[PDB]
Amino acid sequence: EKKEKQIEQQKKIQMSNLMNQARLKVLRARDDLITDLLNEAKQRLSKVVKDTTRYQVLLDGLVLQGLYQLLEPRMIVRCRKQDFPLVKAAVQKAIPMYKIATKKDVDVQIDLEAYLPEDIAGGVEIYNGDRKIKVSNTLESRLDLIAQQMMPEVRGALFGANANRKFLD
Amino acid sequence: FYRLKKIQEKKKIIKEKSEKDLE
Amino acid sequence: GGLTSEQYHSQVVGKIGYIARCMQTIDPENNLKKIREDYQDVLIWAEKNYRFEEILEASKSGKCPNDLDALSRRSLILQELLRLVSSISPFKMKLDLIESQYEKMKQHVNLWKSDYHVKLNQLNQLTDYLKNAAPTPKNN
Amino acid sequence: AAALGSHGSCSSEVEKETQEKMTILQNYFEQNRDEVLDNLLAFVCDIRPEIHENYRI
Amino acid sequence: NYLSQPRLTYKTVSGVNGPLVILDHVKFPRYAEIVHLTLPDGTKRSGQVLEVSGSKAVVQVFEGTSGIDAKKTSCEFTGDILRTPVSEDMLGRVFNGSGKPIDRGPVVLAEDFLDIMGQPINPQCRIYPEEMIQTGISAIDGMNSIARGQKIPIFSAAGLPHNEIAAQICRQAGLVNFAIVFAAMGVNMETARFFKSDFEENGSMDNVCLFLNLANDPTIERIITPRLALTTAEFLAYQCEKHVLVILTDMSSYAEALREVSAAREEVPGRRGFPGYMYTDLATIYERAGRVEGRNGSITQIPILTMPNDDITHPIPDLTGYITEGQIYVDRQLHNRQIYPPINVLPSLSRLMKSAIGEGMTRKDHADVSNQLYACYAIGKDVQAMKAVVGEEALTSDDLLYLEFLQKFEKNFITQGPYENRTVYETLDIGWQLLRIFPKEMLKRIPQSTLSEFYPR
Amino acid sequence: ESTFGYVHGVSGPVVTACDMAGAAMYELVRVGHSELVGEIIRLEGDMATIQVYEETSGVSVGDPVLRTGKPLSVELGPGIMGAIFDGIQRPLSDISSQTQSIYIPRGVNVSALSRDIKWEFIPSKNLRVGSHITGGDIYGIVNENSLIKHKIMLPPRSRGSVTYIAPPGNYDASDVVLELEFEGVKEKLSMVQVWPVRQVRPVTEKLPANHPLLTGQRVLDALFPCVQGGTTAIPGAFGCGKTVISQSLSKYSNSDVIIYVGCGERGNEMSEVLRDFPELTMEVDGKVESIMKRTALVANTSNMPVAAREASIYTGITLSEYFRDMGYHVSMMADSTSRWAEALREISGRLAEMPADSGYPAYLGARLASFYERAGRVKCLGNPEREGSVSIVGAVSPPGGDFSDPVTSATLGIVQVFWGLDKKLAQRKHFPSVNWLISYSKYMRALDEYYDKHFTEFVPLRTKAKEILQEEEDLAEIVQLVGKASLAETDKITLEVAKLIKDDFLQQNGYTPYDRFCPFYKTVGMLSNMISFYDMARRAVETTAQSDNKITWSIIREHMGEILYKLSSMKFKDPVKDGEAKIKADYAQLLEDMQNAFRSLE
Amino acid sequence: TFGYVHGVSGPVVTACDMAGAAMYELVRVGHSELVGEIIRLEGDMATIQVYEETSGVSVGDPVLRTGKPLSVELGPGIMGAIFDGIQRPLSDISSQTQSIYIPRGVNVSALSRDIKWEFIPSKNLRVGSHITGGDIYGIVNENSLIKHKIMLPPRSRGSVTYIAPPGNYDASDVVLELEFEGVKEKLSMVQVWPVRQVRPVTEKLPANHPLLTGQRVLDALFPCVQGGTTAIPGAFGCGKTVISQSLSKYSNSDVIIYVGCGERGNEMSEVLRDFPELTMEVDGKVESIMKRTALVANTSNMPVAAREASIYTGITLSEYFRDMGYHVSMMADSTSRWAEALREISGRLAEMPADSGYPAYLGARLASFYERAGRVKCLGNPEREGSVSIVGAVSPPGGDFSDPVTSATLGIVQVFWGLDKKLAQRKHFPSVNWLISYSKYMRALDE
Ligand SMILES: Nc1ncnc2c1ncn2[C@@H]1O[C@H](COP(=O)(O)OP(=O)(O)O)[C@@H](O)[C@H]1O
Repeated sequence: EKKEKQIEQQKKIQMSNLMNQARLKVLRARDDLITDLLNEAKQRLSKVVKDTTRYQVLLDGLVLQGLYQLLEPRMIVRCRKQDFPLVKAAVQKAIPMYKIATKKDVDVQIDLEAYLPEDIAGGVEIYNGDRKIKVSNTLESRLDLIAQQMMPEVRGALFGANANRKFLD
Repeated sequence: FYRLKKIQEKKKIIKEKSEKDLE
Repeated sequence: GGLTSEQYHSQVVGKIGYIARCMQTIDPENNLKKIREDYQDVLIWAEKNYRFEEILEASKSGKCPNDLDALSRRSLILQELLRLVSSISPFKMKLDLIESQYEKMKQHVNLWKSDYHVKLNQLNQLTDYLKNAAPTPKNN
Repeated sequence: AAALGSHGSCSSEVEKETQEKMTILQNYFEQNRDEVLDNLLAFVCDIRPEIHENYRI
Repeated sequence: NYLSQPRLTYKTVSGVNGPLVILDHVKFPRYAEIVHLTLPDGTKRSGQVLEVSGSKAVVQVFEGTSGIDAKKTSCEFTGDILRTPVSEDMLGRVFNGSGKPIDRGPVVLAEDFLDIMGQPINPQCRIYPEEMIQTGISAIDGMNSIARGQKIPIFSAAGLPHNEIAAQICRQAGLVNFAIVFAAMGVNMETARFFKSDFEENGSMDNVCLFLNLANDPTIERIITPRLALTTAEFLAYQCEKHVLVILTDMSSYAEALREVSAAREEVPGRRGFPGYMYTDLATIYERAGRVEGRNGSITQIPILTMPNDDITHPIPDLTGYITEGQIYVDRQLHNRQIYPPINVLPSLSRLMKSAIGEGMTRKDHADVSNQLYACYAIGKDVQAMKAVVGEEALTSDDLLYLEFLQKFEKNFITQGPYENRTVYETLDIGWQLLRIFPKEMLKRIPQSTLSEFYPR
Repeated sequence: ESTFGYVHGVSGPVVTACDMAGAAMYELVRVGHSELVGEIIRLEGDMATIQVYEETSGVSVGDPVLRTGKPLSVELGPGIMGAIFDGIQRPLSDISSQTQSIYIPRGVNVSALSRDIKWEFIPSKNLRVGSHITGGDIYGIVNENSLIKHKIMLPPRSRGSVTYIAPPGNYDASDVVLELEFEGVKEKLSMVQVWPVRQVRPVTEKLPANHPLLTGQRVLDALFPCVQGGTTAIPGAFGCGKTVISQSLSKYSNSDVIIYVGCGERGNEMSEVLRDFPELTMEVDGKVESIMKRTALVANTSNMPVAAREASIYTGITLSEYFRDMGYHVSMMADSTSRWAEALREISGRLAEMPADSGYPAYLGARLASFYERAGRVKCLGNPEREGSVSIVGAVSPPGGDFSDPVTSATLGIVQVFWGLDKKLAQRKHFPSVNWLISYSKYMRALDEYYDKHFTEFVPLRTKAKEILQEEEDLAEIVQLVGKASLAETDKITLEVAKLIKDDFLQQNGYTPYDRFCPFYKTVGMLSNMISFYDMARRAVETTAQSDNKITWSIIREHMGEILYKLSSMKFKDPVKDGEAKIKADYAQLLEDMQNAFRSLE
Repeated sequence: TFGYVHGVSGPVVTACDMAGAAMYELVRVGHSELVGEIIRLEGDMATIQVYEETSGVSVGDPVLRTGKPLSVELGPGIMGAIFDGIQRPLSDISSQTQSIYIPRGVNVSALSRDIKWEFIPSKNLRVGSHITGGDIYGIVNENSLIKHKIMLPPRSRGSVTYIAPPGNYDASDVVLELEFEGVKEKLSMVQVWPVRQVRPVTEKLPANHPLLTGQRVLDALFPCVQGGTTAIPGAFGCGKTVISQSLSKYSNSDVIIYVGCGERGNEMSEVLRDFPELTMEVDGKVESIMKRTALVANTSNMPVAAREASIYTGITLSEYFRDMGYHVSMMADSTSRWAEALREISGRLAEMPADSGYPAYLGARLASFYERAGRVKCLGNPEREGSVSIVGAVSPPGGDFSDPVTSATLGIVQVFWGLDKKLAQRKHFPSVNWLISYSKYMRALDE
């Protein structure tokens, strides 16, 4: 009788663990697809940065977005070596729009002594004049920030809506 | 204990403020 | 049980590199063909001269086999065969016996619970005592 | 033998059902990939610079 | 919509003191926002801003402060409160105390992000709970009935089999579709295996979510552990209309985390050094229960707590007792005599038993049987206390029958197998077979009509 | 100057604000971009410290703080009856209707009374253009409900000559239903008046209290009576009955209206009231009606914001003082003064004020004192004389069940009635779990003037019943070390009769139809029978123990077992089915049965 | 590098120029190098709880940081050692100083340098080979019993750039060199580990085999598992030595660790006198049990932080041996004396009291210690199992188990060998009261 219960228990264990493994395989596969959507988004963005026209529009925004988050009288902008000429134009446009909207002056320098790594897809970092505080505006950081917040919209498209979610409380 | 501890913290704040008031 | 993700994937690429060392050490000639086939998926990542970083990226990417339970079971079976083949050092056993004992271990539920491992532990105690034994009747 | 005989197939059932679910995932994915990809690219590339609402003067 | 502004990161750690890091120069600090901290060795940690004042943000760090550095620490402020990613895909999964997965599955692909604190359920929209759950256990279903939407904890002395009772309720719970969220705060690994194993053995995984915070996991995670479990239960009940049961294990380890945090913060202490707000914080956990208007959903809760030194007047059981709808008690005076499950009826009550009984829910007699079983068991304990002074030779034959009732009662009503499932109707027939020990006229809690319909049968 | 400051800092329910030079203590503020309601609690220069009545999570430094210029205040008028309000006076029904949410959304500004409804108004007819008027003058009646004739009255600060009184018709809170002039200044008025909750509504005179508040319950009305206008506490551990007593007084009493304050209470109690009170009915003029028509709730459940517990209590008594000024016999329930005092503890701990005992603020005594003293019977303000009342029943919940708790100790310092519950009784399922040793009612000397007019038999019966229960508790201390056998037969009779009084009078099962309610005529009739049995049983022994023909408790019991059964059965008589005369006639027959049975022992 | 002392008040030393310092970092204060932990930071300033008596520390004294929190040196040369609660080597302090006293501010390296140990490199390894934390890169023959498995530190990983050939090497010789992400790590036999951090595992296994004591009552009626958590009511009248000596001589654990939690001066010297003289039969030879143990002794006047740390040191040692695939047994001969040391730290930190004057976190500091027991699959690739069994004595005043350290211990330990003075007075050795005592492992041992 004990040995019979042991055989039934071994069946239950094996019959069980297979279903858990299946559920995890499905979950991993779904997440890998979402991850690959984000990988293709990183690739699409890595094409967009090659157009100096749209990339100037990005840097004009990203620099000014940095300035408006830090609000200091003195700041440092850090970029890759290839970005610098576009960033100089962006800073030169951003300082006016900063002073207009904040009603106050700023001194901004570009960190040509210490560039971003060439592995970075593009965009900028910005720092206070003492380098003790920073804001991240690198294009990969922007993608992660919005992509992580939009995971519900991404899920609702790539795997459809959950039929059970009848209320939004 | 809690009352004596909170008193001791207020005294340390008042001492620190009193030294800052010398500047 | 659990680990930091960097720890978990580091242990994966460790166990791959160790399975490779055990497989090369048990068989410097590639005679144990049926056994080698049951590790080809891990052996390839060590037979290719990959840097630790490159196999680590492949582990995080799910290209390497990366279940530590499967790797530990598979690694265990291999090293307990390596202990058998190394324990009998003065008497190299036949290839058919090696693949037979491998199949019996592969078929077993848990090698740490197996009497196979108990017998090898009793042999290890006896053998390890002999390694530094002074001349005396008991030791001879 | 009855336990071993029942184990001798149920792994193939859950694996087949997993491969079915993986196909269903792949289908809904490919049906929407390019739209979602374009939408995330748009949300990321439209910067909208803002000063924090509590700013003074 | 998403927060579009890019995140600030600060190295301006003006100090560290106990579990607190004090940032300065912060641009418009937000109370209760989450910080992610990177230590000098590159370790990631998380924390919540407990106070803000001008440029300063006092962040409590969940993983503790050991290794935080006044220069080389980067504090990224997320600009928002802590949100749990939620989805129905969290059923069949296991998470640590901070809500990171540990089942070797991926992160939670959210259907939404919900504020971990939840929202106060509007008293006008709260439905009064009344549909009965059978737990399968006679000492519950016969004398402490649990309503669908009730919160009712299992109190226990330390080392009693409270985990087994709570596991058995997960196996046997049903109405006279369902899901479980199980949480444990500061559970030892030997017991964490028991809980995870039992759901795997019962085939329950496809409709249970586990949050495990182990007894060595960072003690501040215990504060968020039941809050994550509830935030998942709220998604499953209030958005997905699941019938949810939440189990919260050792609310004593939660209360210890409140006591530790209270010491570190220097809050005004209440009794036994717990914070003066322990009632409100326990309410912020416990009141996230019940049915809500227009929704078929429901959160049931059965919290469990180890009463320290067995003391019912201890602040943990006592404040829980004020907040929760009666309580189920487990006792050494049953467990030492091997009476599993060791549920002592006498201190037990279920506030919703005064509704989740009678026609359409249970047999008509149920209320009367329960009250008479309570009277006979209570008198049985009183005559036992008399026997301990004056001996059985001083007791009347009626008093000796209440002592014999107390024996027969424990041996048949409370005593039940760990997998034995009993219906409420079966439990009431056992109740009558025990009540039949007395002459009909002594049954002073039962009306003559209920006696005429049920006593002789 | 600015109408709004800026948040300097936050810690739990406490906010500190800059640019507050010219703020006032207890002034209302709106904090945060979502306009969280809060009240200034301390001043520190050009800076204020604020208590916020809504969860502060997400407030930021530099958020606006709009000063309102007003103290914490309730709108009084038509649309209170049957409502449920949150702790700061927002109707939860309109919050739900406007937002469709299962939760209260933070920062919501739903107007306290539903200004879209057209109410029916009858002007007082005496008043006319040029008439003199003063604060508390009833200028009209609004037919709010089938029960409550809502006596609209001039606010207590207002006075003058009537410039215009509106004709009979339909109106809302924006309509100028009345206009005054005073000192050459015109003053438009409508059927909704604002009042500051921390301020007591004045009265012509606080009258001596001299009419009982008949509760639902035998033990209360017999042994520890409350009075209309009385101050009462119900201290008890968890799971004693304190909510069920507060429910029972609200479901079944002569209070013309009830204001029920769910201060820090478990949320299911509010759903129980809203589920049960529309279904449960009183009767008036031969018409049955839902008891909700005479009740209003102020919810603030245990998980709702801590600070709002103060506002909840003050809101409940502000409403109660308003219905008192109309001349209604108000009752106010408060589900726990200790959970109120825990809000005072939390604010103190955030402000870093020095604690008294157990962390409670030193002003706890004064807060409770200035709460319970808002009770009484009153000669209302203004022209028509009315005898309003508020009766206040605070269900103190002492931590650990221990009555040494500072809130219990301060509460029992102030209240004239103390219904101390006991977990030993609740464990026995002896409900209501009132401990009849530790409890008292100081009003009994004033109520004896009522009983002597309407129930001349009662004062002897109350006295003997209290004495019998006391004598059994005196005997019990001996029995617990000697057993049941050594007692004299008179003392056996005392012990058994006290057990009958305990089990078949003090206990009352309010979830069963026969014990749901128990009128005074049933209550006194049961006492008359139990005490008639006691006196005759004692007399029968004392008459015969002088001889070998001695009657004993066991002789009485074995000859009178049917009479003992009849005595215990008296609780099952039901006023819903049995008429008053029918219950009385059954009890009169039991009295005659006892007399003939005792005559058969002589 | 170093900061300077800014102020001193009792053991509290405030230091300045400490801008680079970290919470719970270990600091040497004064010209005598007194030990202490940073308990607060307040800018470029740090507040150090100095362990040893600060008398003579001066404003402007040097304050040298160690690059580490409170940590145990792990390596060969542990067997036979005697340590204080903070891993200082009491035998070597004695032999170098030739003094009856510990000098205030010892800096003696915990594992004795200059001893060239016999090392055999793990013969499977090569230049370019992959390696992960817990890989056994060689074996050191430190004593006849305990072949010391040298292993890669749990956080280190990469490719082997070099391994030392077979030979004799001391703890400061670079035995391994490895590289990851283009960064080289040079590595020694000595390994440093943060004492309040759990050494990680592949998995904590369920415990399933008896820790045989060789004692009929203890093995038959109240079994402790290998990996088990257990307590003993260690008090004079009960004869506590009957368990601890029997475990030390006979029990089926490969290594033992003792923690003197904060014991009476003379009772400490009983342990330190006795164990050298005890012996075991191994393979028919007789050898001193000091071949397989280390004694983390502390008298009651050892520094408070050393007593409070001593329990964590003993388990951090025991976890290193567990990671070598050995079954350790750890004796902790008065968890109550450790809880007093913990209470003194809390009192000196001016923290609020909780139960009976103990700190709020007593429950957590006990529970997070007993959860460091158990069987494990080790980190690293040779798949080896191991365990620590924790035998932590309790000392309830008058036998009253409501004492919070005792009650919290009995709330956690799965086995309790309730020794009793009534049995010991009758010489009923092993003096275990079978009515009081219990084991929860009975179910798990059924296999
Ligand atoms: N008069 C009563 N009649 C019947 N049952 C009662 C009565 N009073 C209390 N009880 C029972 O005791 C329970 C606990 O008392 P309750 O008033 O609900 O707790 P609390 O005192 O904490 O507010 C009630 O919910 C009910 O089940």
